Amino acid sequence: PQITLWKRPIITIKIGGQLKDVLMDTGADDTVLENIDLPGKWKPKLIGGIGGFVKVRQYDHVPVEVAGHKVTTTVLVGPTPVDVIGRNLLTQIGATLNF
Amino acid sequence: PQITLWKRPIITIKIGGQLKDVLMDTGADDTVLENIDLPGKWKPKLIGGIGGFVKVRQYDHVPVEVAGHKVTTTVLVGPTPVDVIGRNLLTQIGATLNF
Ligand SMILES: CC(C)CN(C[C@@H](O)[C@H](Cc1ccccc1)NC(=O)O[C@H]1CCOC1)S(=O)(=O)c1ccc(N)cc1
Repeated sequence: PQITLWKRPIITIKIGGQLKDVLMDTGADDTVLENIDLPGKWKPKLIGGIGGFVKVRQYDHVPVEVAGHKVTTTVLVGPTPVDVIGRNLLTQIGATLNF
Repeated sequence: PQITLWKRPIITIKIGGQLKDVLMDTGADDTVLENIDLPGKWKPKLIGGIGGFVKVRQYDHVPVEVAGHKVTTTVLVGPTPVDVIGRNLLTQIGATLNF
């Protein structure tokens, strides 16, 4: 699809078997959600946001389905006001910003 | 133009007689810039992100030029570590996401 930006660009994806509404965020290097149930171990990651740097959990090789594509990707879990999918995943689905 | 997202989409904008490099950010509701002195009255606003709330000044009808288009736009000014243009300005220049 070609999405205009008058509204927030929210899509529904599947992650670790659960449907989650996520904001498509070109200004985010990474994909981060608050308090989703993902199995297995993780490693600490420090990410920078507008308010400073925040520690999150990093989960690798997570199966996700986005706009019809089934991929595995890195997913961060931590105290974000918005669940976002960032360029790491947007690149996996071939997304572009056009103007 | 069509921009893939493997790189951060950084464009220059002219504003307040200066040239600034800004991230084209579909995740930001509104443009926010750190180091800039804009003239006239403004209203205080809080914006929410990773790392909590950030206090900004909202300036309205600011002349800017971006991607070759001159418009007036809302600009938030406050201590972001990364300057971004948000959906308010991306819509003024007809930017879309495509996947
Ligand atoms: C939905 C969110 C997170 C909104 N922000 C936009 C995001 O694009 C934000 C842009 C940014 C990049 C680098 C450092 C600082 C900020 N990236 C971000 O946090 O990336 C993290 C999360 C995962 O990857 C890394 S915002 O900056 O809080 C914001 C909020 C309101 C306005 N009007 C403008 C900006």
